[PDB]
Amino acid sequence: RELPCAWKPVTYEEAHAPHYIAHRKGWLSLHTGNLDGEDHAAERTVEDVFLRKFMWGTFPGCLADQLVLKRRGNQLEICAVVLRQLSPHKYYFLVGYSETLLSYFYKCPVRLHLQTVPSKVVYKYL
Amino acid sequence: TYTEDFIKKQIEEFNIGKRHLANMMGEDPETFTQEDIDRAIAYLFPSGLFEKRARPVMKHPEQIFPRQRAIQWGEDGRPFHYLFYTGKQSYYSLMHDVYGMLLNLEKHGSRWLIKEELEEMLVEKLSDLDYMQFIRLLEKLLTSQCGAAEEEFVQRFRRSVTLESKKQLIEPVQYDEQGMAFSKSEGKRKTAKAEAIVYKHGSGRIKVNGIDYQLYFPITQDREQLMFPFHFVDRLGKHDVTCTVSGGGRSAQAGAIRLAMAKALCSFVTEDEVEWMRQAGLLTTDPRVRER
Amino acid sequence: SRYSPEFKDPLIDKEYYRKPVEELTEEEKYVRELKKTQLIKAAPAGKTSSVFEDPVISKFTNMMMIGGNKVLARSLMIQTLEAVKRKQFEKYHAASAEEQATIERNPYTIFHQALKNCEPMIGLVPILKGGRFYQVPVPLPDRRRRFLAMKWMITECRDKKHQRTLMPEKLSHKLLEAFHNQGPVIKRKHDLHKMAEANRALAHYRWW
RNA sequence: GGACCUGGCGGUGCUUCAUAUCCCUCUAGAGGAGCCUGUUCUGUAAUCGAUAAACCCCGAUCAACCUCACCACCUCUUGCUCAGCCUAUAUACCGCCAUCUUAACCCUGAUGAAGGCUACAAAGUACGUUAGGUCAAGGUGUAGCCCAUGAGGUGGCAAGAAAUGGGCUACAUUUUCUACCCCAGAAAAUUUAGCAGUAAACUGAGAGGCUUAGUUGAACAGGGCCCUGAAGCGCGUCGUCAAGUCGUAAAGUGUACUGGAAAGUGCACUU
Ligand SMILES: [Mg+2]
Ligand SMILES: [Mg+2]
Ligand SMILES: [Mg+2]
Ligand SMILES: [Mg+2]
Ligand SMILES: [Mg+2]
Repeated sequence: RELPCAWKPVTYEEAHAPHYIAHRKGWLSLHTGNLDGEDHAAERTVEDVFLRKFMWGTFPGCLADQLVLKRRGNQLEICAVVLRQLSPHKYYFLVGYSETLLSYFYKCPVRLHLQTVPSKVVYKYL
Repeated sequence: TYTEDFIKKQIEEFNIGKRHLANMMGEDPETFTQEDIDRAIAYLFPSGLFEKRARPVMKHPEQIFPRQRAIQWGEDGRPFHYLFYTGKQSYYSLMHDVYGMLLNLEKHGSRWLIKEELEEMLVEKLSDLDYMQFIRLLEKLLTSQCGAAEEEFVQRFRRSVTLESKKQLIEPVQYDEQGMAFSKSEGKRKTAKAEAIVYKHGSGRIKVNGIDYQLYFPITQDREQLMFPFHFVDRLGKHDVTCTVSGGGRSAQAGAIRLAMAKALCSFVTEDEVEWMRQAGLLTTDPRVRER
Repeated sequence: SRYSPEFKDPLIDKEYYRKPVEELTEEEKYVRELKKTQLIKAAPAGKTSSVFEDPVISKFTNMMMIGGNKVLARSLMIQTLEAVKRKQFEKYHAASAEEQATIERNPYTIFHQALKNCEPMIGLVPILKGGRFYQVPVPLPDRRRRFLAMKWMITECRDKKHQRTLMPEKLSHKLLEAFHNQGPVIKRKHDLHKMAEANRALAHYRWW
């Protein structure tokens, strides 16, 4: 263009800035590690990193939004939001596959909670 | 944009959800209320987000969607209001009513409504000069011998601000087992807390933690502070004081005791004297404390 | 400030409130009614309704204070007043019948007149322009001159040339000197009055 | 050739005030002494350089015959262990800090360029960036020397002088010691804050120079600006030798005379 001539849909998580994390947004992962006195916060962080990368590479172009990783006791719930573009048979295949891999990789009863949506739920435009 | 059919579906959905929530919480759906909805949604969907609006909420759809879009004419197209073509039917109707009342009266603490809240009541945007016009008409109505109907009409547009100074709560006069009248009061200064009992009759004896006041307060400044209340109202040597002070230091304890004795002595003086003590600074808790 | 702007200063005068309603002017009556509405600050530790209260001596005591030690400052002040009283009684008992009528024994009268004798009328204020601060004579306000008298007295009594002479005795002697228009504080007033007459070139700048 | 219109000056000054921060005034403390650091000059072959690596076993500390570092001479060699070095690089990434940037509609002018306000209302309404710092409470790599950037041995090295910048100690008579917690006895120039529970003085608790809890408790408190804010008036609308490879920020109109003419005077007219 020209020098003084210079002088995108976003979901809720994308729209709101980091300084709203406890004001408007929430926390994607929920666990006891960061509480006072509790241990293994770093191990939970590393587990979260691996889960997010694995899920984004195992459901490519399906996840409409970011994961929600809940932990109760030794349970590990992945609440994901996906699109209605892939066939349900492939979704069932991938759910079973991912559940079994993550259970045998983290030695805990992992479980997965797909929620399909017709399309990205755009909050605003930035 | 929200069509009326959309809002209708939202209303029926909300009613069905209301009965469902009453079912889940075990309450009677017939008497289930909006406050109950708020409490139940808070319980079932706990959220600590500081933004009050950000929490999950179940409102009646009219509360959520902007429903100011009221139609001003029927199917035949005739507008309902005879001042419709002015474009400010509400404001000019109100002005017309005020002018009519002023005509009738001619034939015979609190604050004014602000511009934005007047717009909210009228549901119409208005400028500053017309707001001034309306306020001057309201002033004219007030100055005249406005009757009860006109008084309440003005009160519709007069917001309430409470002023409650001058009034020191006078502690009750109790009677001890010996039949003597006394009054008890509390005071605080920095970290020192004092509680004093002033007797109606006495010989001027002050007793601090069971110790005479000149032995408990070696420094003359503190004794002057204890003297100030009784001296101010010219009753030195006419009351007995039994006070218990704890915490703080020398001067803080003296100030707490002074405040306690003044607040207890307000029971045995005339109301004019109470006001005088209030103006002399003798009945105010000093709020100055160490800042972090 | 922990006080809101609404809060007003208290009036500790005790004879003001007893003024009869009849003597009240309409303006004073309006002020009295207006104070009824206002919030009032708590009276600070210090001034009271006592009849022996003296604001000037209180300010002198506060100006002698070091490190918040008010007990010591007031102790020194009362020691000074006692010393002045005893010295004047000494001089009165040794004086002739006709010299006794002119010996002041009230230490408060002596203190007030001594401070009054040390107040300057004119001072110098520097003013900035051209890179050169300019010293212009100025008529001092009443507050400024009352402050300067006290500051000069205290600085004169804190001089290190007075080795092991205790402050009450130095201050009583200096006060009794100033009571008679003698001493170094009166000379410090004179040396400012002369150094303001030596510079009457810029004597008419009225906008310091 | 005649009439009219838009303008634009990335413009120029002033006027008044809101004028808070910032001022200026005003208030209260902060220079001497002894050591330690910064810079400079002078001087040496050289470093008055450092102790997850001495000493000390009150605190700290200087040089210590510790040891590393520097200077001058030498020695060792397949050696320690397919050895050995904290030698470089975040000018490798990650991490941690910091810098900077982030339209429509309706009227008027004869339907011309064009214009549209009055409230006791007269057409106007709608993330990147960085030769950045940090290798001490942290990582993932990449390079270097490998008869030496490794291991030893023998001596030296241990500076001098000023002016200024900074830091640590003691600095008292309103003091110091005891009993008490306040009526006793003995001793002898810039700068930093200000705006109040603040400055100053004095105690406690912590994680092991930094975070929290208290006690006593002042002095001064007036004038004007920079700059945005609120408006108003005015002004203002460059030249030259051959174009820049050039330089720079009462008043008028005529006419006559003019030899002290950067224009003046005389006569007649105009606003
Ligand atoms: Mg050395
Ligand atoms: Mg080495
Ligand atoms: Mg760097
Ligand atoms: Mg001529
Ligand atoms: Mg001429």
